[PDB]
Amino acid sequence: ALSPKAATLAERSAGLAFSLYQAMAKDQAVENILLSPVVVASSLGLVSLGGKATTASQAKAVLSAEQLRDEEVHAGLGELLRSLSNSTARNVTWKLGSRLYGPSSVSFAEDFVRSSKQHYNCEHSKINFRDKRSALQSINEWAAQTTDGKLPEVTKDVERTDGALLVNAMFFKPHWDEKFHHKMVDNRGFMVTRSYTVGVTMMHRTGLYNYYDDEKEKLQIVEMPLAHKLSSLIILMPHHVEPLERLEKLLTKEQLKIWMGKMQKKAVAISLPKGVVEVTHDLQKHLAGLGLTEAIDKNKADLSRMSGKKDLYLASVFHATAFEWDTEGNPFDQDIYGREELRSPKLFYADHPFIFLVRDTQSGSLLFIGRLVRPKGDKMRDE
Repeated sequence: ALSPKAATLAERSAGLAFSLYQAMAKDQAVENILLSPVVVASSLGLVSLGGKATTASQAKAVLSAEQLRDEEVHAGLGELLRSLSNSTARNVTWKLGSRLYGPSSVSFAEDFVRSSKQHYNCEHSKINFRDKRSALQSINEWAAQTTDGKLPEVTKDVERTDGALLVNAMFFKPHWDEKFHHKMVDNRGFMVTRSYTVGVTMMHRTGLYNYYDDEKEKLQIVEMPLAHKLSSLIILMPHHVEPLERLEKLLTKEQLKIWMGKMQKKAVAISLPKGVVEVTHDLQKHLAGLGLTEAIDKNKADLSRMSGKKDLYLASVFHATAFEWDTEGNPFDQDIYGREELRSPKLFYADHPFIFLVRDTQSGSLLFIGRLVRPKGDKMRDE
């Protein structure tokens, strides 16, 4: 179990992940979204640790932790990061690395290196943004080794080359509490829009799942428990093939609690696209929108506890994830559910954009929030 300081921080991390998700969903250029609330919260904790004056105090205000001591924030977020390598198969289904890249003309303070490694497992590296090809190669190779090739590239270009670059590289593969059969896969079309379909591999299974069909708001919700029921993946998909904007307006902490209170364990035939979804977000521009305004500006940032370099600021916060949808999970007794209990199931066919969350069962805290709009696959056109 988590301490009361970790529990209060976990609650704010979820509210923070909803705000970032909403801010990113408004951006027309954004297709898939993958955010890990606790990794986002740890990025703010690193700004608090390396900052001073309103630069550090704004980071604590975004985490609603102004009434907590600095040591309570760093130990509380550190506890939540280590509790993630416990609910999942640590270093098999969940890999995380955090690295701060400063220019070659910058030396990180020993005190900051010590404490950022202690609380956030943060790594530090000097980078030369002059040779742009070798700077991108260093970031990408570090992310590729962190995820063992699952995320081979974080970014193709670094826009702001005069500040600190925080990079978070992740690989997450939900391990189902009841596995899909490895041969229960086939080729299907996924409708990105009503006029654009891509070819995907879909995986299929029937089982007893918590489910709700909202006839008023026109969507289905299903809860898929992960290994040992320590967490679960919730999918919210509209009835029609449509942009997720309408359903994203309903996506609040209050409405999610109402929807989850209406879910009943029913027989459901679930079909999901199978594959790795690779998403990179530069969160720097959306962090200013939430209250972290000083850290992200060259002429306002005070990251002097991080380094004494003139005008050092947070240039980028890369949040890069390889999320793998696969059949693997725990085995189960087929004789227990058997016949009658599964003959006429509800059909949850994820062939069009949907929103998803990974929620800790014991604490109710969010591990992940995102949406699948464009799977990795072939655009269908007449030959």
